[PDB]
Amino acid sequence: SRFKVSKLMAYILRHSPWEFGLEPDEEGFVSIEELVNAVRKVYPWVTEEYIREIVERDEKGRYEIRGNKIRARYGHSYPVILRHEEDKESKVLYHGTVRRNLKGIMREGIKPMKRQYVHLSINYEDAYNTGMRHGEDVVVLIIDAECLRNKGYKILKAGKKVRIVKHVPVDCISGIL
Ligand SMILES: Nc1ncnc2c1ncn2[C@@H]1O[C@H](COP(=O)(O)O)[C@@H](O)[C@H]1OP(=O)(O)O
Ligand SMILES: [Cl-]
Ligand SMILES: [Cl-]
Ligand SMILES: [K+]
Ligand SMILES: [K+]
Ligand SMILES: [K+]
Ligand SMILES: [K+]
Ligand SMILES: [K+]
Ligand SMILES: [K+]
Repeated sequence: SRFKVSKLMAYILRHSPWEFGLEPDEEGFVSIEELVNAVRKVYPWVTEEYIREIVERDEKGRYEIRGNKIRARYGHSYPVILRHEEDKESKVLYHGTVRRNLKGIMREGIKPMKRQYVHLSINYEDAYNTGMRHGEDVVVLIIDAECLRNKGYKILKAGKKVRIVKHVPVDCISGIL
């Protein structure tokens, strides 16, 4: 199914490409032809046309293809430089987290998990669902994106709803939901 093959694609492209004999470049891209060969180790019926279709139909914009290169647009656990197009229009973004993190966030802002980027969403519901990954007692921070930009932080369009930024200072957090 597209779900099973996309879940593997995301694991290879975000977390363990070397296990599959792939070497990402500095921007996270691998050969899409080599990716097909890697995925066929698990799902031998997959084709390049199928992987391209998964990319086109993905509801979050998880993937990006340029020529023969494919990458995950976000969520890597290894170093990548992601020169995505800047989100210049959003005025408010959201960050889902768990209540036990409020004390540190209100002291030093939102920090990336050594991940280079903090993840935000244009939608409250998506941020809530992301926060659920770290526990049950989820809260959603309202982020003043214009304030963020004014401080010099570039906010990048990483997915259809996901936005990435280096750091969110405390004074850019306008509310808790
Ligand atoms: N259809 C999918 N294709 C690729 N990755 C997926 C898919 N659904 C969930 N994932 C990923 O599995 C992890 C667990 O997700 P969840 O908590 O929603 O179950 C997330 O990294 C999530 O990435 P993503 O944030 O892009 O959905
Ligand atoms: Cl909590
Ligand atoms: Cl999110
Ligand atoms: K490659
Ligand atoms: K094909
Ligand atoms: K998908
Ligand atoms: K990648
Ligand atoms: K979030
Ligand atoms: K920006």
